[PDB]
Formats: sequence, structure tokens, C-alpha cells
Amino acid sequence: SGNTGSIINNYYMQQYQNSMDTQLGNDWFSKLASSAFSGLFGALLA
Amino acid sequence: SGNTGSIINNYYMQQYQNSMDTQLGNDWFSKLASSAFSGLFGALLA
Amino acid sequence: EETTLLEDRILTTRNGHTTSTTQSSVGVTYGYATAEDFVSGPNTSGLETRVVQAERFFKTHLFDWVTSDSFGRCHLLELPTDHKGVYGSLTDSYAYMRNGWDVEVTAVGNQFNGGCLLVAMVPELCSIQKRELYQLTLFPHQFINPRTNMTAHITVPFVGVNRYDQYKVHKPWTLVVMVVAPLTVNTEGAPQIKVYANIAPTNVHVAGEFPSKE
Amino acid sequence: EETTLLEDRILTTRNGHTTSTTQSSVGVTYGYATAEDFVSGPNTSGLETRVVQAERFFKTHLFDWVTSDSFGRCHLLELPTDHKGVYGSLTDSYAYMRNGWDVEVTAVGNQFNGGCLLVAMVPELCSIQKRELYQLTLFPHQFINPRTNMTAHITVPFVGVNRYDQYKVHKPWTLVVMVVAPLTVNTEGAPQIKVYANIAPTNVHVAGEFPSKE
Amino acid sequence: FTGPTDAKARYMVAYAPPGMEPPKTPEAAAHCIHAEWDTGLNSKFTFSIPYLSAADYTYTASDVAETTNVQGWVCLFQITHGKADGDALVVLASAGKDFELRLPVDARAE
Amino acid sequence: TTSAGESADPVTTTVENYGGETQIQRRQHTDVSFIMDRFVKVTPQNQINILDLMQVPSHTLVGGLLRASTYYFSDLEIAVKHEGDLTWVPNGAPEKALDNTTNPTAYHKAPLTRLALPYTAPHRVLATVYNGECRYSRNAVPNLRGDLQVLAQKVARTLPTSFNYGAIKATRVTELLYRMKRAETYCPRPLLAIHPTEARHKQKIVAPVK
Amino acid sequence: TTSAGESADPVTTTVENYGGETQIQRRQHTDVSFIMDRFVKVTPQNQINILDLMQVPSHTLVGGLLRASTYYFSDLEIAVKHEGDLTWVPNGAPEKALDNTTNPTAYHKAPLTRLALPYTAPHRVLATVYNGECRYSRNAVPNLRGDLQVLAQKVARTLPTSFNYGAIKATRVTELLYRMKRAETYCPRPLLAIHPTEARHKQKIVAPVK
Repeated sequence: SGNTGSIINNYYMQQYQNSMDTQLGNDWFSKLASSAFSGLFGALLA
Repeated sequence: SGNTGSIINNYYMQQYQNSMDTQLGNDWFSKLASSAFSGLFGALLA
Repeated sequence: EETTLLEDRILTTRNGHTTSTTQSSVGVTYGYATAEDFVSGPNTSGLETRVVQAERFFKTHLFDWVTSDSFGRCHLLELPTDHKGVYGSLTDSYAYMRNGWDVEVTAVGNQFNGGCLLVAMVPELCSIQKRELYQLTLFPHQFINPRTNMTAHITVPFVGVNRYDQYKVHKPWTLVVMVVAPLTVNTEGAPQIKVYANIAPTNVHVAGEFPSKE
Repeated sequence: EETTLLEDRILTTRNGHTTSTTQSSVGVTYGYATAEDFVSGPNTSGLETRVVQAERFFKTHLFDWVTSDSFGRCHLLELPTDHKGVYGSLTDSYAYMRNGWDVEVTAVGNQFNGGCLLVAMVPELCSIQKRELYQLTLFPHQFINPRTNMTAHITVPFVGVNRYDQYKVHKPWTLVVMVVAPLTVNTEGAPQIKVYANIAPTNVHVAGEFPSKE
Repeated sequence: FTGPTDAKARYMVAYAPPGMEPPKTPEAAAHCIHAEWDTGLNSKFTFSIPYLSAADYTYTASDVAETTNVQGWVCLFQITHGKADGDALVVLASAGKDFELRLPVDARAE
Repeated sequence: TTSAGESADPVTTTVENYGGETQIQRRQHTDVSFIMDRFVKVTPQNQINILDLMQVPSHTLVGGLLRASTYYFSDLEIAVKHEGDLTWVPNGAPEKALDNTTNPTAYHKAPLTRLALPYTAPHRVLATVYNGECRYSRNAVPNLRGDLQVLAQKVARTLPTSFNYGAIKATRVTELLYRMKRAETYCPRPLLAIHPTEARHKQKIVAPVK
Repeated sequence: TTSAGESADPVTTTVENYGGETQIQRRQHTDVSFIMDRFVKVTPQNQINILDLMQVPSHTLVGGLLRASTYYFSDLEIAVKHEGDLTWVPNGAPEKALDNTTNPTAYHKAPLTRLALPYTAPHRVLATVYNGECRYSRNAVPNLRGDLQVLAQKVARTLPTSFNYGAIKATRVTELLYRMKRAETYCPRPLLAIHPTEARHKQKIVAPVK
């Protein structure tokens, strides 16, 4: 997903090539840049 | 099943890569650790 | 009761992250009630809060029961007493408080001792004449008698003319341990029995937050 | 915004039994998140508790903004700082803690002053070179500019390589107030502006109760 | 407990977490996560020491007292006894239900 | 557009405000996973090298951009030029473990060894900067207040001992490169260009031939 | 909880007894097959080496953990650095067979030879420890009674001759590593940490840079 560009699957298992992530129970700055006011606050003449 | 992590099958037959096991006719310590009393032997107040 | 030379009258009390277990139980005595009355009255105007972190056992030594103590020898402990933990810090951070008490008193010698202790929780104990000690069983109590048990457990609610107290000027409860029959040690008993209390405040509510000294 | 010589951008923040009201609001800045992440993880083994009595405003003076302070004059306050109240007592009763911060910074002069203050909440602030001050807006912030407002409000969560902190050895957040344009007083402004913080810890959780000194 | 039948005792185990000095008295120790029990029919009491740390894992090896390698103290006190003078309490340790070891290392040693 | 400048709410105008037209943008190159995922050379120690991403010089692309985050996560690749065999040991290992071959040891094969390594720290995330101590047996850290001067107490601090991806050891290690895999970055921090003496920073840029 | 200590029935309490919560555990690393399945170096003999797992030093991870079982099974991998060609011969072979190339012989290819070998012993399982003799022509083994002293008679015993995975021979073997494949372990036996002089065994653990 970074800079990798092989079209065939890894010979090794994912359990081996990378650490495995666990859960309990872009993101912020994407939401922040999308929320930006892009308008005009006056009244527009012409 | 130990420390092996290849996703494709072995080029050699299993008869060659490993000794073959025979039958006649975890296990104990798993059963032993599962059987452990985890409770309380009193009566619980509050 | 239950079995050969030792026993299975076995109780574990939990108060917070602290537990206490006895194998010579005899049960617990509930004094005056089974529940507290209302914790949220007019006098706190909805401003009171429970502080669950103070509901746990703290410990103090009471006295050493020896063969020369006679019927009517007492040891009083007024409640609340000095607490150098989170209950103790509440009394300096809030003007008004209320809590009941879960009380556990120990007198371990062995089963070859004799004699008997009455442990009791008395409200508003200002004075007790000698003759009144014959009626101390009027109060929430339990005995410690070596041949049967080593632990007494009494659970008592908040009581008072007022729904929240100011503990820096009033002590609603006094733990009293009284010798009813003198300790006998014979050839095999413990030479003396040290008496210890393990006490937990229950249902502690505070209101009226003080300034700091800053 | 709203009306003649003074204003109705009017906000009341409540934290516990303490409130704060401004009539020159500008809104609040939420830093990095809108909610805290999970408060109950593996590292506390279910033993953690919330202590709602510490979630309330305490106050400290920060500095006096005067006409000789130049762009880049800063005042840092590392958080947590000395608290002589119930939050402060938690840090001596529990080994591990976590809380976010609801921060309110005031700079009252009047609307005839000029100049501008950036207030910001920076994590792990160990050092800041002069040139980096041009990028302090990377952090959760808000300005105080006399012609518009006298209050900045930033609300920030707990952050850290670890889910619970030990505050006696690590300070996750630093409040920084920076002068971006020097104070002007002209004939009618306030001769100087004292800057004060009103801070509330939010969501305080503690785990791992310490002995006493008894 | 390994004493005779006429030997009685009451004990306390407390977990003292890091960041201040471990308690020297049952009374100071009362404010820790603790358990107290006495002798009777049943000779054994078992207690779980909790994993409480800032990080999610801690080290098995130790270096010099730090965050990642010391996790505080365990404190065993005697409240009182009745004629148990000289009697032995023997103690054992086993892994709890969620005890976990990770990251194999060979470091000379046994 | 006019707005309330004190707010901090992002305001992004477009050329449409005066009759232009916003174009499409393809931002694949400023994606954190992609840009962090290239090797960067570090100056190695003769023999023991502890794998610590804060070793990559702050001016490099990966050092520049790694320091622009407060907390980060990644797996790691290293490529190492070394004499003898290369042993790696996880985060938390005794340093004497570096001499035992059951720990991941790679036998010399010219010209270099490239290895995929897991994140092994005991923390959910690591930090480029940390305002505190990991040694216990000390006296408590102060709650500093004051201006920038106050921050000079902290300069003798080393990042916690747990902040590493283990360590490697060989008879001589000659070259070491790190490459962050699957990188995540949280809480941006300052990124500084070169400060020019002149109005514009000028450099010889690569141009045709004659 | 209280229990009858004399019983030997395992008693596992949890932090729930005082209001905590038991977490999930991932125990993939203390699985016998996985942990036994890594190479470990042995000090080789100049030429003939009989393949005997009890040759791996008792302090190593694989030696430590192999001796914590009484009976075991596995297949084997070896990697060998050698001059000439390497011949291996199964369990039960005459030692002069080591010189005949129809027996599995690997021709030298730099830097080393790694081979998958089967379990060849005549026993359903092998043992790390064996209280007896395999030579017949003797007098019967005593039925010892007494304290620990009585066990000193047994020190001159070598494990039965059938307890091996064959033997290998080359002109010079310089390095030999074993790796247990598909390992099974039965009947745990003691596993000893280092005994400290001090209250805590302290070691330099791998920490950042400066």
C-alpha cells in the first residue's frame, strides 16, 4: 500500500511478513481539510 | 505448523519431506490447565 | 457449622479492591437496617456525589486481650477515626458527608483458649455506666468466643438527627469491644490474643466542596 | 457575530459544579478528536475507575502581556501542573492516570488595544526553535485579538505512547501562549493585559492505588 | 499453612504499584489492592497479582529501576497469630488465565 | 472571503471567487505510507547498532518527515553491509543476546543482507519526541512554567529505552539503511525549509547538456 | 479462594475476585512446535559427528527447553559448513558406512549444506534422560533406595546407543546447527533461570542510542 508494486501475492504468510494488528472495543486531518469553509461571507453583487 | 510461513505447497511429496506417522488401535496439560478451579470456596458478602 | 478439628463456616467479604476471608464465620450482624435510607434529601440541594473509591478496608489495632482483664474491660474506637487514605482525604475536601460501616473484628488465639468478647456498634456513645454494660446486647453485636470463632462482623447504616454529617464535630458510631468472660490460656492456648479491626466505609456520599490552602 | 459597541457570541461552559461565561466567544477549538479513545484497555486489567469529582475548573495566572514583548515571546505551562485540590490529590493516591483538558485562556484589556496572541495546546513539547513558531498553528489553537475577543477555548483529549500515564514522570501537554503581534495601547487601551488560564481536566480515570504514609 | 491444628494465623498480601515506596505496615498497605485470610480447614489461599503498567507489555529482564522493567512490589504481612510461633507458610506461583509471554530471545543463562 | 480570523476553523477559498476554475489534483505522492517507504542511509556503529529511527538525519526526506509527526507506527526493513553474520534481537532483549545465533542470524551472502522486521515495542505507538523520563529511581519531573528558556533543562534527555526496533550486531557493519513499512503518523509538528539569505533560495537544477 | 493445598488439583484464581477483568492472551510463542523450530549451533567434531540433540548446550533456548521434557519426537534439519562432501548414515548404521557415497552424500556447494532428515530411531519416542543401561552383558541394575546421594552411581552413564538421528562425516566440519521439525514433548521436567546474587538479576538491555 505504500511503495510496493508487485502483482503477485507474497510467497510468505501475512503473519510472517508483517506484525499483526489488534483492535479494542485522513481520519482527523482529512475530516479537518474537508470541513473548510469554501464560500463567500458577503452578499455578491454581479 | 511450527515456524514455517510459506503460502505455496512444498515442491516435494510429504513422504519425502518428513517421516510418516503410524497409528495403533495440549492433550494432558491442556486438559489439566482447563480443569483448574477458578471460583471462590467461601460464601461472598457484597 | 462444618468439620474435624478446624471449620467450614467460610465467608469472603469484598469492599472495593480489598477482600477478607475467615474460616470461622458465625455470620454477619445487620444493625437497625438492611439498607441505608435516602441519600439525596433537601439539605444538599442535589449537590451530593458518591465516592466509590473510599469504600474499602482499612485496618487498626484495638487492644491486647490478656488474662488480667476482668468483665467490663472495654476498648472504644469512635468512628470515623484517622484515615490517612482516600476516605481520610474526603473529610478535608468536603463540608458534609454520610456513610455506613462494614466492620470486621478479629481475636485470634486458638481453640484451647477460653473467655468471651462482646463486640458492639453503639450510636452517640457519650457515657456508659458499669451497670449498663449488662445491656450492651441492645446494640448491634456479635461475640467472639475462642471455642467457636475468631471473627465478629457487624454491618450498620448511617444514623443521625441530620441526613449528612460534619465529622470534624460529630462522631455517630463507636465500636466497643468488651470482655464478658476473662481470657483463660490453660496449657495449650495462645498466651494472649491481639484484637484488630478491619473496617470499610459503605455508601459514602459527600457534598459541599472546600477551598484549598493555595 | 452580534451587536453595538459590545457582543452576543455568548458561551457558558460547565465542568462539574463550576461555570465560566464569556460574551466575546469565537467558539471552541477541538484538537485531534471529538471524543477520547478507549479508557479501559489491557494495561489496567479492569481495575481503573472514573473520578468525576476532579472534572472542574481550576485557575492559574500565566503572564502579563506588555508593549515590550515582541513576536515569539512565549509562556509555557506544562500539564498537569500543581493542583492543591482533588485532582492534585489523585496524583498521590494512584500510580496511573489519564484525562483530557478543557482550556480557557483570557486576555482582558479592551477593544482599543491592538496586537494578537496565539494560544495553542502542544503535545510532548520538549523544544521549540524560533523558526518553528511560524508553524505553531499546526497545533490545536485559537487567537486572542482585542478588537474581536478576550477568550480562547481549546478542548483536547488524552494522547500518549501509553493508554495511562504516570504524571510524576511525564507531561503529555503544554499550553503555549505566544505574542504574534505586539500589544498596542494608543490613548484608550488598557495599559497592559494580564493573561489567566481556567483549566478543567476531563474524563479522569485512575488505576493502581498507592499505600499511605501511615 | 503448615502448622499444627492448634496453631492459628491471619495474613495479608498486597500489591504495591511503582511510584512510591512499598508499605512497611499492614495499615499503610491497607490502601493497596490487598487480601487478608486466616487458617482453618483449607490450608491454601490463592491470589492474582494484577498487571497494572502504563504500557501493554512489560519486560521480563531487569536493568536498573525503570517503567518497562519494575512493576512495584508484593508485600506479605502477618496481621497476628495465636500460638503459630515457628510455623511455616509455603508459597508457590503459577501463571494466571491471561498470562502471556511474547518475543523469543536466547540470552546465554540457566 | 472574510471570516473570523481568531477561530482556527480552516478557510479554503478557490479561484472561482473571481471566475477561475479549480482543477483536479492527484496527491498520491504526499501520502504518508508511500513517501515514508524508501530506504535512507544511517551512519553505523562498528558492531552493535540499536535500530532507532531517530538515528536518520533530520534533514533527509525520511528524517524531515518522520520528525513532522509526534507519534508513529511502522514495521521495518533494513539492508546491511557487514562482515560475519548479522544477528538481530527484539525490543527488550539483553544486549548479551546479540551473540547467540538462535536469535535471528543471517549468514553472510554478498553484497548485503535485506531483512523484513516486525514492530516489537511494548507501546501501542512510539514518539519522535517525549516530554518525560523513563528512569524511575529519580525525583519527580517538574511542572515547568515560563518562557522558552525553561525548555533548556530537558536537553540531556534521551528518548525512553523502550523506543527501538531491537538491535543488530555483526563483526563490522559498514552500511545500514532503514525503510519504514506500513507507516502511520499522528499529530503534525513543524517542517522547515532552508532559510535563504537572498529573496529566493537558488540552486543549480539539472538542465541539458551544453 | 481457599482450597485444600495438599490436593495438587490446579487452582487458578482471576483478578475478578476483587473486581478486575481477565484480558485475552495470545500464546503462539510458547507453543512447543514453534519455539523448538529454530537453528542452534553445536561445537562439531573434526570429522565424524553423530547427530544427537543432547549435544546442544543446556543453557541455550533449545537445550533449556528440550531438557524440560522427558520424552520427545521430531524430524530434523541440519546446516553444516564442511570441506569435501558430507555423507549422512541413518540410526543403526555401522560407522564404516560413513565413507560410502550411496548413503546420502551432499557435494560441496558454498557456503554450507542444509538438509531435511527423517527421525530414524527404532523407538516410538526418544528421551532426554534415561534411568537404565542398554548393554546387556553386565550384571542387573540395582533397585536403589535412599536419599539424593544414591543417584551419584549413575553419572558415568551414557544415553543408549540407539538415541541418535544418524551421523554425518565430511573431511572437516567447521559448523553444525540443528533444527527440530514437528516437535512433540511429553512429561515436563525443571527449567531453571539464572540464580541472582542480588534481589534482582540486572542486565544491560538494548536501549536508544546516546
